Amino acid sequence: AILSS
Repeated sequence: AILSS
């Protein structure tokens, strides 16, 4: 998965 603010 990928998460970015």
